[PDB]
Amino acid sequence: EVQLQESGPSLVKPSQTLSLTCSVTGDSITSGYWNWIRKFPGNKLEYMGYISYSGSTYYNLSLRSRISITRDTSKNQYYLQLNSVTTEDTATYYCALITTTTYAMDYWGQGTSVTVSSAKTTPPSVYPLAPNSMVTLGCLVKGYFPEPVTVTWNSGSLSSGVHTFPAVLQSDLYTLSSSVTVPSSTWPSETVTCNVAHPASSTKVDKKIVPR
Amino acid sequence: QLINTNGSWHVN
Amino acid sequence: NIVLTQSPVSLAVSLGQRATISCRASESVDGYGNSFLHWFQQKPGQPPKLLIYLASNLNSGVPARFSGSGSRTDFTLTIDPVEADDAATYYCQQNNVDPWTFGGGTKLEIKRADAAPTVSIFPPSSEQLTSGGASVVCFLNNFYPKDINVKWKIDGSERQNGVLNSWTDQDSKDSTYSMSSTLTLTKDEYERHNSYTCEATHKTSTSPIVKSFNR
Repeated sequence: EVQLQESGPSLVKPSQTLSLTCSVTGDSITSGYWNWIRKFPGNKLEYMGYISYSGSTYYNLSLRSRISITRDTSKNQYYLQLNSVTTEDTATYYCALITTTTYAMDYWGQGTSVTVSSAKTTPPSVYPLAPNSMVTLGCLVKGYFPEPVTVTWNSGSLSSGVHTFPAVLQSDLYTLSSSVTVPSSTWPSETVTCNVAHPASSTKVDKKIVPR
Repeated sequence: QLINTNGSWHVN
Repeated sequence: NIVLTQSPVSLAVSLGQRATISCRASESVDGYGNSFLHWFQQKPGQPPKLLIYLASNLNSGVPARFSGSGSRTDFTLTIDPVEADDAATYYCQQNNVDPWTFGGGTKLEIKRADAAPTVSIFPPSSEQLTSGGASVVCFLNNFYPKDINVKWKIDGSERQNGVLNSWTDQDSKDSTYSMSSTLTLTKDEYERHNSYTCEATHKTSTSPIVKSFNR
């Protein structure tokens, strides 16, 4: 019933400190082991460390010199700080709990992307893709930095029939696209809108797909 | 339960 | 430092069949009569999910199609019968020897019947042209097997430069794959030509699968 959620900046400059918070709900951080793990773009997972229920810590030796994990039991949060980052520290960061029921990392946050780069935060351009009984439409989201951008269609009410494709980086700018497939009897008679969020630039963009 | 210290689990 | 070696690097299994994945540790991960070796499933855009803890115990919410065995240094995860939702990467993890580590992952692909791609092609939006760029997009959706190649042509001649492609991982419901291909030109170059074509090669056809439009 415990829930964990990571938060903090999505972009950190080389040499500065990366900081994330894990907010824990439905149990108290004064029992269990409260960990950070990260997953590199190449997909490898690396264990970073814990702070335990007592305040004691354990850090991966690969990081021990640059990392600190602390907590605030009055907020039920715990924190990661990773000093002197380089582009090699770009990863998805997760907090997870180990209980002594399983001695395993048994509850996880959804994870949060942190990119380490000197490249500048750049908001997205959102371009509509418009062209049988089925019709496929789409949105092309170009020119933004850093990841993530998320996409929904009709605010999540078109959900099946959607493919949102992993972003591709070229020259410090990402491109991502998303397609949605609906019955031709529903478009253009009823509206279809892709909702693009880029939290790093504090931007949401809705683009309705109108026929050409 | 076991307690972890420096990566290994032990009784005390 | 301790390492966990997973094998095979990947495998493709039909629905209803058995998948066996191995994890070998370079030294014992046992203590107190426990093997501190756990297995996770992970899919894109999601955190790892714990399947098996202390080598052989199913976590709550995991079905008995999953099982693990082993001790000391040699461990196995078995999924039997495999289901479409099992398309993911599986990792072992040990938490009793400093430093704690994960294995390198084993990706499980689910076999299914061949499925031709649904291909749709899209011209540059007027919005993009106002910025002086022009992207032509083709979506190539819900196909199987995963192998596909896209070539672009402009006025009947192949164009290699300006192409950016993206591929989904395998779908957990229908076991298909999808792909997006974008050709980006300047608006000036875009306006020098008439016909734009994405051509896909896929096992389901012995000839290119073609979509086109004319500026």
